[PDB]
Amino acid sequence: MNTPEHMTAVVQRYVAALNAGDLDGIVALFADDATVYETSQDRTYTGTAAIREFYANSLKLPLAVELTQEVRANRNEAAFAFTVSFEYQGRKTVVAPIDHFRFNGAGKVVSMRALFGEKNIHAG
Ligand SMILES: C[C@H](CCC(=O)O)[C@H]1CC[C@H]2[C@@H]3CC[C@@H]4C[C@H](O)CC[C@]4(C)[C@H]3C[C@H](O)[C@]12C
Repeated sequence: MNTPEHMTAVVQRYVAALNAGDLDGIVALFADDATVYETSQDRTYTGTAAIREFYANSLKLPLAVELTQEVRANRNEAAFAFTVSFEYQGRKTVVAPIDHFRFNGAGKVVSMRALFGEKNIHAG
């Protein structure tokens, strides 16, 4: 089962888990054979182990994450605008991505795509 209210809740849980460095909580949102794609290095992580390794690397620094607009959710997809704030290269940094989730019929994320460019990196 997969509704727009459920997909919105999942986006909220994802943001909350990033904020809490809750690695198990992040990975639990994904299907066993899900893909995560990140535009920065143009890499695709397929399946639980690769996804967990990606988020473990991504949590090495404490993250402050928040939605900056309403989630867009319909049928089997959700997209959202947000910020990730952290200390990097000795300065506070804010990255403003848009992510897209596709869900399977069971309400698990089967595909994730994260998109941000150089112009979406901001000093603190
Ligand atoms: C985890 C978020 C967002 C994940 C998502 O898009 O949903 C992303 C957004 C910005 C990303 C960081 C930007 C700077 C760094 C780039 C490195 O080469 C890998 C580690 C760092 C520290 C990255 C870690 C991680 O990948 C972040 C914090």
